[PDB]
Amino acid sequence: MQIFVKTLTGKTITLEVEPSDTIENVKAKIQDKEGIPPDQQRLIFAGKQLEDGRTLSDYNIQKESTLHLVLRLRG
Amino acid sequence: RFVGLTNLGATCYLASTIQQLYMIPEARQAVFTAKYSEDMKHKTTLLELQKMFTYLMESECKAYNPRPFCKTYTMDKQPLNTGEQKDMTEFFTDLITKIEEMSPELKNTVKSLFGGVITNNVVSLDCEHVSQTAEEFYTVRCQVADMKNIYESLDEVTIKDTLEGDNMYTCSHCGKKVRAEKRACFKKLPRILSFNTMRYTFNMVTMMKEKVNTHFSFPLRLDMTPYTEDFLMESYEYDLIGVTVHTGTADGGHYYSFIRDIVNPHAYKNNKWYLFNDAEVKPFDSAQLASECFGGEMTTKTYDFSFEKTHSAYMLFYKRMEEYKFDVSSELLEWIWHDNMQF
Ligand SMILES: [Zn+2]
Repeated sequence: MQIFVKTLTGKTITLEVEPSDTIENVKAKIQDKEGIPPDQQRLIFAGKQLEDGRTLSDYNIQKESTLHLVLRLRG
Repeated sequence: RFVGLTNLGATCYLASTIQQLYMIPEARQAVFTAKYSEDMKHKTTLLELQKMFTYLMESECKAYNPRPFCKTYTMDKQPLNTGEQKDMTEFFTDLITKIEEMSPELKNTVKSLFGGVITNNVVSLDCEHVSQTAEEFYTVRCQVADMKNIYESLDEVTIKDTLEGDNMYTCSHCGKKVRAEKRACFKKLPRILSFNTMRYTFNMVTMMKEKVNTHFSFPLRLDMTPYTEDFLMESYEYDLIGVTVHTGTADGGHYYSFIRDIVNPHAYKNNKWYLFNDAEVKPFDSAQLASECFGGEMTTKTYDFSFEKTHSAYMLFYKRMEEYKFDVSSELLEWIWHDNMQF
């Protein structure tokens, strides 16, 4: 299945993933396309920040679900 | 005349977040009247949140030391590190999520207060199809780099993008990737609408995050009409009640907030603002909102040399448009009353 990603500049991209992919896989696949290292990334789907170690299925996100890429203006 | 929040070491974000929640009266009263259960989640936090919210209101002292709150606060999996700098908007989602998860009474309050719905719609150019869906949100991120204001940002957030090439659609009713134009827009707007002006870019040559300091303005009263599903495809005018300023660079910084007093009707009717900086709250002249939050360049008279402003708004808080009586646990009031007597 393919999900949507609104990247750091607001660009919508597409990602071909399988729901049994883990979040670290998605951050790796995001690094592949938009070139951002996986550890600096936060991914926010439908309000719930996805955390490392759980499954893309554990958040119940499917085709045409949009992931939001942000960094940390960590003050 | 306001009560601040002691810095435990690196809880800049936490003070900014608690005080803004505290100043939204619906949420203050919501946290107050929340009914303790037994198997409710984050029981200790709602409990500690109540004592804090009561101390903030009725205490005669300068600041409440938020350590009892922080020692039981859990973030991701592990307990909260009071020495770890954190992203304010991150901590904001963390706490709003918890409060939502505490009781279904609160969830319905939080979603209605801070939650919204984006509807984004895909239409295919070489097909006969369409797949509009729904998205839930709490905070709306705004592009800041190469944007002059938040109206430009929203114009880009609700833009008509063209899915093409490396990012083709895959029509599910057609088993093939298709030319499609997708656009998002707002279906349900929240009562308290939060924006995240992301003031950073990731530099591709130097492999490093780079804080964005360009000028970026936002109105005191906002009209959200041109981004509602009714315009594309009650009231949409909002009033700025809060700005969360971040001072510093991409490696770390410091936080503080300019919050509007929307409680006392005389303070509210005369546009009285206040600077919440950790254990220190001071009155704030709204004439310097633009300077203190918009970014850009300053000049000084060093000895004349102009640098870039590294202090700018990271988060905006707007209340939708349309004398509060708070019901607080009397046992808690006598707590605060006993302590108040010495001062
Ligand atoms: Zn089709």
